[PDB]
Amino acid sequence: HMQLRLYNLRVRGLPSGITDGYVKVFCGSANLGETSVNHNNANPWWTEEFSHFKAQENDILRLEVHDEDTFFDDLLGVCQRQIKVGTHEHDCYLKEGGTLHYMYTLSV
Repeated sequence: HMQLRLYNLRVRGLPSGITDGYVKVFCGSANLGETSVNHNNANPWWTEEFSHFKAQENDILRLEVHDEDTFFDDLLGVCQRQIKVGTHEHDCYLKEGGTLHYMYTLSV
């Protein structure tokens, strides 16, 4: 078992009333959680970090960026990546436009 730390989530260029963004985080089949909604912000960053203490190399880190609304949330983009030991900076392109940038560390 290893520790995954997902952190430094930020997006630039979210749809624009203006996007109410949040991020969903999965590690393999574990739903690690979601950020809070960063309201009325095309370029949010989140303070949230996510850790999973049962991670293993090659697990699939999946990030979804959503736009929150009253009845239905809108999926803005999905990224999938096999996690590798060490610290990594990555970009995730959102189909609907915009880029989610994030870092992760897989350790132990």
